[PDB]
Amino acid sequence: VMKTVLMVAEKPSLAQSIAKILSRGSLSSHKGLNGACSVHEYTGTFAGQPVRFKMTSVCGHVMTLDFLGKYNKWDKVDPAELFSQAPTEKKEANPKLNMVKFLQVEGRGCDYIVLWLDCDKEGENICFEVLDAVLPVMNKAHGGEKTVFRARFSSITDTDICNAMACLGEPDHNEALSVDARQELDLRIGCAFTRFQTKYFQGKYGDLDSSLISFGPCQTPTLGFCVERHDKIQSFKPETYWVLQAKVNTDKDRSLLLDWDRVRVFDREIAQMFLNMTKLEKEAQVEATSRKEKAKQRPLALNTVEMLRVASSSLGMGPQHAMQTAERLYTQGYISYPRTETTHYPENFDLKGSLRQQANHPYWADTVKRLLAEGINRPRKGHDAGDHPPITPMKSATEAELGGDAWRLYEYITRHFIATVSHDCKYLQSTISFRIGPELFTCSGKTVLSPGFTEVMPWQSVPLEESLPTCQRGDAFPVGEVKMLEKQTNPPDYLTEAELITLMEKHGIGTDASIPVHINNICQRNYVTVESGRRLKPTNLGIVLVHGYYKIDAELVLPTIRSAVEKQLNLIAQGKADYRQVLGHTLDVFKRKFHYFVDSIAGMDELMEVSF
Amino acid sequence: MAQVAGAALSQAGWYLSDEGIEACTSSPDKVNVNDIILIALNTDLRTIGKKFLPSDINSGKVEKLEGPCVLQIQKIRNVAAPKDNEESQAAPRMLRLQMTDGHISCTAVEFSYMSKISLNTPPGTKVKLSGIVDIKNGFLLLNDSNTTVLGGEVEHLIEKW
DNA sequence: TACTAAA
Ligand SMILES: [Mn+2]
Repeated sequence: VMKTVLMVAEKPSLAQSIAKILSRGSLSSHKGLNGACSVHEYTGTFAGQPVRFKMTSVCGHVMTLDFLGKYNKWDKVDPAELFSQAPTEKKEANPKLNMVKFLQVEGRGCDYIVLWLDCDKEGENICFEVLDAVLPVMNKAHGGEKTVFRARFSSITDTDICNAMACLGEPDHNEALSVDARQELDLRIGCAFTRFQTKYFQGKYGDLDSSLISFGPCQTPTLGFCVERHDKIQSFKPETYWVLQAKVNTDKDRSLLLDWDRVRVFDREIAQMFLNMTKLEKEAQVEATSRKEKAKQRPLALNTVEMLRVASSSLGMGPQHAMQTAERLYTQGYISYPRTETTHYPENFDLKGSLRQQANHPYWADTVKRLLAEGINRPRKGHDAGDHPPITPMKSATEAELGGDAWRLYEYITRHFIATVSHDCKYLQSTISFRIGPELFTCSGKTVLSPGFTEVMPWQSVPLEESLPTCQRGDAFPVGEVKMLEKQTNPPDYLTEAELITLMEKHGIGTDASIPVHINNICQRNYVTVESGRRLKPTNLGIVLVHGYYKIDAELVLPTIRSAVEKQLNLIAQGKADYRQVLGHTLDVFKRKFHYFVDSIAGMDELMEVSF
Repeated sequence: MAQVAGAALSQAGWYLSDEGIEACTSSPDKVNVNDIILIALNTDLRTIGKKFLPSDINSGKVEKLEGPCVLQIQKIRNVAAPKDNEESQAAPRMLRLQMTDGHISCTAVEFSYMSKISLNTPPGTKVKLSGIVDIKNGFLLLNDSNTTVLGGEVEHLIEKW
């Protein structure tokens, strides 16, 4: 008699959290026939009637897009037929999870279905897959009323969840058929270009046999940055500085090394004249004195891009390795969700409670105990994106429980969190300016007045420098030696992983869960090889591939087509244009590029001959 | 008269040859020193100049330059910034001006920050050096207290390239 | 045999 309402979330953690919020603590939770997706049951009032609530979670995209079997054989049909004469269906991602069968079995008798997926894009696609899977299972509607309900929320809070339960909406088919079109375009471009490339280049050169040449709307733009950096390094003409420096002795054993105000001159004759006006002199006079107090701003909340950047730069970890370590930590229940964009702590976040967990560790015993006595500084106001709260420590840990890989990532997360709550570093800057003849010189130093987040992140510290001697205007000191420094301009170094992530995020090439994969893809396909300092070095195969792309059609490497084609697809989401025309038109424009690619492939082959 | 106009230019500071000054004169009619100066300013100095720079200036045999003198600027390059990055702010601006008179070319350096002369100054512009100028190592030292830009309307040859 | 991008 008791009707049942099924709810579905996008992850087990969100499922459990929402079930706990709704049920007031009356969970009845058990694993399903997956081992990774659970089912929580309770009772409530829905549409003014006492019913049962059953809630579960999918594990991401239930389904993905793939051609039929025949057109996957790579030889029956040329890639030219993939654009228009190739049907596409949907298969299951992670077939070991049996998620489609799980949603089949859970739902037999659920009169109403309620949805709790994320409000961003790539959530409407998942919700419509879940609907298309579960609809032929439920007990229909006895009357003419409705059953399918979509719930919209911005953050995991009691008030937001209650409001989302109060007001109920509907799924957006127009928004789903934008990510659907993007998936179809990605497949039909990156599977019609890579086949031609690996059947043309592998069919002529023996050194490239049994090797894969891949093209994609993200992989090739990612390689473009490294190739551009390599081009800038290769085409560089060093010049010749001429910097003049001086020494001043105050009393004894204190020789201040000055710096030129005109920091450089690109002329030997001018440098020689300036030396000649200075070296035959033996007195320097003070003219200025500044004791301005400055401050170093504490870091914001940890984001996934910042975590990957710091893991690459300092911890010496690759992006995918760092992501896997963070995922293992989150699954084990130590840190919270490691794929975010937010940088603002929510209002209800129990900072005092979470910071009390690390009150016994030997590394932070002094800092945490102090910070809990004179009050905690409020976190910096950063950015909010409606995603999960930032990566913060959730349970106590020690080097014994964790390994040599997860502990280091945990150490940075629990140190970045404390620095976000502590004070700022207030350092007093003292600058003294002398006058050795007509020219000017200055000396600067820093002294720390009250270290803040420095004591928890020692690597981001104001360096220890000797205090400047006391001197007011009108004091004269003896002069030592003055000479030129024939420095030379140095070429830029190769592209690092940290710098690439910023470049990736600026142009929106990849999402938070796709940045590590794209960087790994170009490193596992011999396009780019890693080196010391986590630097990316383009290889011979990568250099010839991107350079040939510029000669043929620059609209395949430029880091603007991916953002631009997404803007065109937003027209379907906003309802201005229908699904068929935009996909049909954007497929036709890419069909002309492929035919222009095949007829001009000899332009790229000329470059490969020198390489291989 | 022609002699009166020549004398007037003589104390004005312009030093131009006889061919140049009969070139600047519109006609043997009533022409004022103002229009003579304007016409000369328009014309390129390399064809109207005289031999008034003391010569050997590129060497160290000359100490200082006196009197109000009119000179033209050929090339301006920022010696505090590299060729590739001509707008870098890592160094204060400091310009080297190749300064011609039509016969002998000297080199001047910006010793104190000016505002009138900039990198976007058309070649052929003229400056006046009234005051005392220091010739240190064969280089003129330009200060805001002895340099006055008089503008210029000459056929541009750079065209931003 | 692969391919593409993404939760
Ligand atoms: Mn999302």
